[PDB]
Amino acid sequence: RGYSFSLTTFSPSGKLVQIEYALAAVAGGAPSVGIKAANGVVLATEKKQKSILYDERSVHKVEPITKHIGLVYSGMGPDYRVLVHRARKLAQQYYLVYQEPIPTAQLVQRVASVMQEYTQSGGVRPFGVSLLICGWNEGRPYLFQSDPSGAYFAWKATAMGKNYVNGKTFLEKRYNEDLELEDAIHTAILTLKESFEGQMTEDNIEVGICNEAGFRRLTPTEVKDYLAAI
Amino acid sequence: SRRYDSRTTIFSPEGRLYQVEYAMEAIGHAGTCLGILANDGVLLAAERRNIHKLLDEVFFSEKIYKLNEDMACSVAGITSDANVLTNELRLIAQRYLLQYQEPIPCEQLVTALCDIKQAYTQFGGKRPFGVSLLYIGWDKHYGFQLYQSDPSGNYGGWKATCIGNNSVSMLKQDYKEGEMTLKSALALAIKVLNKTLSAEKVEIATLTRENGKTVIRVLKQKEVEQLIKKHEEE
Amino acid sequence: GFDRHITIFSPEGRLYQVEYAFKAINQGGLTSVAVRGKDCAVIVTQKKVPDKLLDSSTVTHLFKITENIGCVMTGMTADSRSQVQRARYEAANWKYKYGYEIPVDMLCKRIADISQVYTQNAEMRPLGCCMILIGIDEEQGPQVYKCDPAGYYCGFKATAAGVKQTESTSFLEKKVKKKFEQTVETAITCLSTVLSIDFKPSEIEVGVVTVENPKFRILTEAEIDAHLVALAE
Amino acid sequence: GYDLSASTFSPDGRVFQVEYAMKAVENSSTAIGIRCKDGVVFGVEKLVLSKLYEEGSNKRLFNVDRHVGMAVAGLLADARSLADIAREEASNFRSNFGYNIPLKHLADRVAMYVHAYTLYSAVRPFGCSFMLGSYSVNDGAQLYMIDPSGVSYGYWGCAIGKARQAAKTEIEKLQMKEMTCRDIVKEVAKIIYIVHDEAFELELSWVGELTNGRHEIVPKDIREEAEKYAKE
Amino acid sequence: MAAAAVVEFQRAQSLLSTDREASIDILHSIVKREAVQVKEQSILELGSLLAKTGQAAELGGLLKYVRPFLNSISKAKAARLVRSLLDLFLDMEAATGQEVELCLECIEWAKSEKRTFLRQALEARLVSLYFDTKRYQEALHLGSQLLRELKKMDDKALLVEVQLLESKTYHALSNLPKARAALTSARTTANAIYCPPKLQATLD
Amino acid sequence: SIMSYNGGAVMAMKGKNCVAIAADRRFGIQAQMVTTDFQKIFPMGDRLYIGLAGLATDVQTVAQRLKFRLNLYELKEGRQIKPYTLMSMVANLLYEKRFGPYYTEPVIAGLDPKTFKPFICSLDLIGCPMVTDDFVVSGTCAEQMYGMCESLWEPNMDPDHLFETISQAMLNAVDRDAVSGMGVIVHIIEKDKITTRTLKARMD
Amino acid sequence: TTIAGVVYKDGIVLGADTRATEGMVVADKNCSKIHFISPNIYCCGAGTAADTDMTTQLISSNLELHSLSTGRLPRVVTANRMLKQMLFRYQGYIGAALVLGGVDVTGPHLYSIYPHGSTDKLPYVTMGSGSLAAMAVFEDKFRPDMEEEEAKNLVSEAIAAGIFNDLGSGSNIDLCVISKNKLDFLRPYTVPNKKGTRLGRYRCEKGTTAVLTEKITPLEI
Amino acid sequence: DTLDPALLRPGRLDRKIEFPLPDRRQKRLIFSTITSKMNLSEEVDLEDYVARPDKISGADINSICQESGMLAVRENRYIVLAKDFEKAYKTVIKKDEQEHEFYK
Repeated sequence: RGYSFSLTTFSPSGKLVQIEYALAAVAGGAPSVGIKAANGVVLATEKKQKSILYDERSVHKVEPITKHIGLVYSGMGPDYRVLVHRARKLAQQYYLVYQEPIPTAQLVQRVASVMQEYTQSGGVRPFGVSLLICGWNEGRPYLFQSDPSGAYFAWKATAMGKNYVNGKTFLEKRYNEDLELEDAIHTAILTLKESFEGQMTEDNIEVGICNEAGFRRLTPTEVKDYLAAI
Repeated sequence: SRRYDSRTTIFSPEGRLYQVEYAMEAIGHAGTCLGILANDGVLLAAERRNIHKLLDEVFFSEKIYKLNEDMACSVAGITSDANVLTNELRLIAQRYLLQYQEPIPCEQLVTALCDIKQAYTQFGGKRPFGVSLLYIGWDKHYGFQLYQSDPSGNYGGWKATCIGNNSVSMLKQDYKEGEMTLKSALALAIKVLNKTLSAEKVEIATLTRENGKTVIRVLKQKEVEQLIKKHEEE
Repeated sequence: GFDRHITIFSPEGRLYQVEYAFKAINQGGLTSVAVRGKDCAVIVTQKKVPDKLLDSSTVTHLFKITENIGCVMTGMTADSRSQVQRARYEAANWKYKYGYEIPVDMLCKRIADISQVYTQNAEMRPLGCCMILIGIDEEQGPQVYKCDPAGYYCGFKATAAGVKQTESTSFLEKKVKKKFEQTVETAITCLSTVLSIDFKPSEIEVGVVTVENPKFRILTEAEIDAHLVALAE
Repeated sequence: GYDLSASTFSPDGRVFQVEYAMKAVENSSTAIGIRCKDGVVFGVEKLVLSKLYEEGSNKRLFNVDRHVGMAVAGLLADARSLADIAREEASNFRSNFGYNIPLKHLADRVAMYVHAYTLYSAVRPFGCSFMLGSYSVNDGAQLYMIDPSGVSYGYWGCAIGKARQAAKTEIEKLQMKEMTCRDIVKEVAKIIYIVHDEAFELELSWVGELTNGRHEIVPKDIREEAEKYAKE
Repeated sequence: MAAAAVVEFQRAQSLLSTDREASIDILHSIVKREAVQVKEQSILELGSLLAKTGQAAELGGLLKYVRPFLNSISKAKAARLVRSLLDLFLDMEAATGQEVELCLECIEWAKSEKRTFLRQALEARLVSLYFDTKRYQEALHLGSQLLRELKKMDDKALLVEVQLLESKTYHALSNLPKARAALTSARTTANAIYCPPKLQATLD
Repeated sequence: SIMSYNGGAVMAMKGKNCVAIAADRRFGIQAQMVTTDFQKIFPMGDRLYIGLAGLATDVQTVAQRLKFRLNLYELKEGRQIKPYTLMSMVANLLYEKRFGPYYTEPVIAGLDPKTFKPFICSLDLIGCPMVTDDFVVSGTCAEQMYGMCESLWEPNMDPDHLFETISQAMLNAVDRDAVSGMGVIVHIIEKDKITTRTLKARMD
Repeated sequence: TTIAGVVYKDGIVLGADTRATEGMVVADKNCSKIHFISPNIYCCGAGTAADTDMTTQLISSNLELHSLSTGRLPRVVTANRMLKQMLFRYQGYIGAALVLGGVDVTGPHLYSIYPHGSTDKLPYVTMGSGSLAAMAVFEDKFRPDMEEEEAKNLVSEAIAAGIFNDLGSGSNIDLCVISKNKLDFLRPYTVPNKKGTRLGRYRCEKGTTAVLTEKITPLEI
Repeated sequence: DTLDPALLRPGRLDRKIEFPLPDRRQKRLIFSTITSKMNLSEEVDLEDYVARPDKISGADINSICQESGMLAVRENRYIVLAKDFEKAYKTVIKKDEQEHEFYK
């Protein structure tokens, strides 16, 4: 049982062939924006299903890691769910040994640590989910993104998934360092509104904020509320 | 199956290692951060990723990592691997303390990390750690010293060697081996980085001391705007 | 190299094993359509005996996970019973480990997750069967779920599974935008309008759950025969 | 080259190491099993190579738990292997739960054993179709048949082997439900002598009310009574 | 909630479509005495009913509009409430001197909750307000205030429309310091967005 | 017993923004004093001292083990350690070796690294957090260091009064003991200083 | 340790005295014995002072991982069964006689966990030594289906009856009231035990010390 | 894609006109024209099937609208109301593609 040989390896050019394919599988994923704001963040994403047939209260893409840290993805479906499982477990190891909710930076350390050995270690392919992190952690909010390589960077705004160059350029245009509450939600909504493939339905987007009282998903009556206030 | 393995731990017919010198070409794609020692302490001088505004604050950067009170390390190549190994080697440092109550003279640490990284290129069938990271440090035995290692496994005392692209030959026409006077080592560092520049797109960090205990400074913002106007010509 | 051999990333993403495993669930094809009632999650599927030499009672899809969760699967029937036995295992393991009987959603999350670790590690094929599985909890209404061989459970109203999936979900989408405990014009009529057999009560298996009686019940030719002669409107 | 490994699908979803094992029992002799109301009667074709092999040189009607049987088709090494671990499986059931093993659970258990053995490149699939069969005092004459794919179905008159294309027709035209097994022991020879189209030194075993949940090679008298169905 | 905080709660459900005159100032008894969507839709459909009869949405709208009022009414309900209510203040009015300060209270009010985009929303509708009542002097000036923020932000997101409006203000009186420059400049920034035929045909 | 092997006695008490931790400089076998200098107050942070008592191989063992895991923690996430978190970390150091435990009761004395709100804690053998705002006591001669220092400690004390009272509590506490004493040590932790001092005791 | 808990029409009322006495001397005069597990489940604790802490950090962490895995609020039956099965396989070496209670989607109910792993659904429980001092006041004046205020008064009279005639007494009573909609974890409910007062000041200033060697070290700069 | 790289070179062509396979702000105009030359009974909706914007030419707009009318010839109808529109569209309203869940 098992293989115990790495399938991720170095090209003759000198680069990882599987990781750039993982960033291709991320770049073919659903678009998701994340905006660091002066008191709190907003992590919006786009839930377009096949038909109007499914339960849009069944699966989530905003979902917390146990205290005040939500994380949203773009790319492969269930590999995300594995990273939520591992991330909740690592946050609870940290909580049972140090008796505080985990600093966001350390959670990104350990999630980027567990995503690294799937670029090695016996036949496993890398995850191909570049999920991004939020978190209030004391004083000022944080935001990160763990690539399927294992790198991570903190910033003020980003996008990912489909056509993310337009998201990074557009958020580079419209960002202010004091831009703080629901205005961030506003520009997040008009970053997903940029493509969306049509009509901007409230059941096809969900956002999550970290407004100094724990990460919480937004109820579907609140997104449609600001979709009435467009 | 034996049809599927990449077979990393195989000698070439020319005798070399295919997966090892592919890591050496991974350094030349992304890599900066020279290091200069003096009679006084040692400094790294580094480059960030690009001009992309969208970057709020790094406590330490993604380049310079603290290891003890008297050591630090900088990183080239693939940044996902080395993070792991630097936490790995950080463990090594602390357990030497647990075994000896000494602040781990840095050649012990570089030898240990190069032994485990050699162990990943020796067997196990995995890919080697694609990072030619280097180290600065001090011990009571020797002076201020920096070491430099690579994904092959060997290392050395490499008094002014840089890593990454555009390869150090100018430094081996400019470094005075006897005395260096660390302010002029900063001047030579911004010379080399000025040929290869405020702290939006540079990351320079020094190691000095006061009254015996070492001080690792990351050279906060306005010092870089001092040294960048310390030129006219160069 | 081995993009279409190993569960690894090809160029442009698109790992070429899960859609090779999706094409495995269309092999032969005995086809389930699941109907949900604001109070009754009925189950429908078609089942064809080859030669009147099989025991028709023994051939089924229609398995029972527990006293509240039933399931039906349309994949290759070799990979079916290896998947339903682990679902029974995690149901009884949930009831031994966490007290109450497992609700229907995270059962499908969990078998979706072991199907994920099939399609994450190499040296194992992602087994080709998808689990239409229904069930009722105390809080919400009846639910229905389907984890694919990639591990992407959704939370459905009315999909289908097997050969002729697209015609079935097109018929259900055209026949749900109008607004059904009896489910007489929805459940069987998806099959009889997709593939046009207008069944006698042998070849169809129906498994209901009701809010008034949450025990999973597989129906027989008497009550499904009254259910079929109720298609005379 | 999408072949040669059981962990790799076809581009239309068809694991070729299973269907190559399926023809690997289609190049081996027949073994028919006929259910009736007092039990299940097996009958296996033998393809005796030389005179050097004696009577029962290779058993192909094994038994497992003092009541279920093992009419096998394919590779006798693999069939003998899963026969003895079926013996160990009913051993763990009788030792574990006390109650004598119902056959549906044994067929599902050995079925998922040989199925879960076809999910890995580190093993080959089995190359042996085989069938079971018994009855408890309140079970009915349960028999099941298991492919190398691992699928197990309840049958009435299943037939595996080379000439199962011929053998399924006569078992279908034979009156299936209501006769009292002794005649069908006799009638089994008519199926075996029809499907053998070329020493055919056949062998029979059953479970029935003359046995009370057991197995016997015939006892030995129908071997000189069902031999008298030559010239048909 | 007191005893008379929810006493007439159903009155903003039946009288939404009972008659166009049975809730002229009658729902105002709800407004200035569950209750957050009944109260918000009471202001929205009371204000829409009085913006159907014609006048009392800004009169009794002023009677409800002093605003030492809201902080935590599910804040985007304040966005939609202030947005559509000020849309009923703008879209139709009766006394011409009113709506100048009705939207000005919304500008300095939009400074209070720090909603940046709602400011330039009501500044577009506010330069549009000053042009309709023939102010002609400082709609100019607030149009010069609006382009300073638009320039900082994505170019001409709405300052195609505001620049069109201040371009309408000059031709009432003025000359070439606008005529070709600001209009053609609005056209140069008008070929780089999703243009509806309202804005693009109005620019035509 | 086995806690009465090496003696040892530490305590800690706080008034105003200073704390005061104090040990007895003594080490040896039940009757014998093999040395006088013996480190019991181990510095971990700049202003967070842990003090240990009981069996001496356990106080050096989990003192160095705690410097290992603490030092690696503040290396993994760059900041000075919050002292409540260090209480949790010795709580999950003495525990998880519950079976055959360490024979020590470490007290933890110090300041929050950004608000300078002092506290002091104590733990048992297998590790239980006793957060305390008054004073904690560890060692063989426990109830003396209780008892008396519960009879002395008033709230809200400046460092010279706290200085004086932990001096008297230590001297008259360990004087009334056989296997402890012989010169004690007092660390005052202010918000700018560490007044480290020794005390000439009844050294007999 | 005297502990207790009573179910009533809306919910449950736990309660404990706050004193931990190692040996025959109080080590700490004010400690919480009503431990968090969940926003709808509080447990309690008696026996070993550290083992209750670690077993409810473990079941608290594992349980809220479970609850945010399910998404819904966690039930109180699974806390009972995780404490039962995890506390059983250590053969009773953990001495944690804890009770736990909860309001959930079925109904408000509480369990008791003996340190060997035996669980009891009861309307009213008492662990610790003060069980005996607080069980009789659940046998003269306990009534089923009783209103919240005299249930709070009941549990305060029970723990207060574990104060006055037990040597595992406490300083002051804290008790939590877990209802359907609101949780009320209130620290100390009544303090029937004041400190008293001192008489006469004691110290001089910069005297009464035998200083042998000072040493001063600055910190900031 | 294979025309010739010497057929342009600023002298033989000097131009290039992309034809877009149209989208949202254009698709509406195509439906408005092709329906504007038919018989409609206003049970139809316009922007509902401008919605789902998925990979159409103008030729298949003429196919689903022409097919809508011809599917209305079944009941010998001189108009089209509800199903022939939706009906033909779904039938050949791109006879689907092949999604592909997980990624996306």
